[PDB]
Amino acid sequence: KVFERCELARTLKRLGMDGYRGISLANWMCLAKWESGYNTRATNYNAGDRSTDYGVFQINSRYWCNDGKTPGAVNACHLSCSALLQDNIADAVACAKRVVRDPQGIRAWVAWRNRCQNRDVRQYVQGCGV
Ligand code: NA
Repeated sequence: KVFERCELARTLKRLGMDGYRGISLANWMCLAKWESGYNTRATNYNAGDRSTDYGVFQINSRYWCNDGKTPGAVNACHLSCSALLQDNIADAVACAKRVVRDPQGIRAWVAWRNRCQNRDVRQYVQGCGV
């Protein structure tokens, strides 16, 4: 499913992402935007290390979900990577919450540093009523 901007914003709020571990909703929106373009079925194979990024937040199979084909991988979210490709983003959110409970927080995603950190991210949630 390709979410509309404000549709996703309101969905994330309902799922308790606003301010989760100090991360504002606009930051999560900035992250989803750059990681997948708000697309839940987005996948990206990293030929360099044999891992794959899954879903709206592009969560990596090496540590977060299990896809069976990633060498020496772990499954911290305790989910099949397929759960991160559903239209219902509940599981992806629960896993994103797990990721940020690690010390790096939102910084775990390199894209967030590149496109969101120290930027005016208000644009991602404006007019959405959140
Ligand atoms: Na994993």
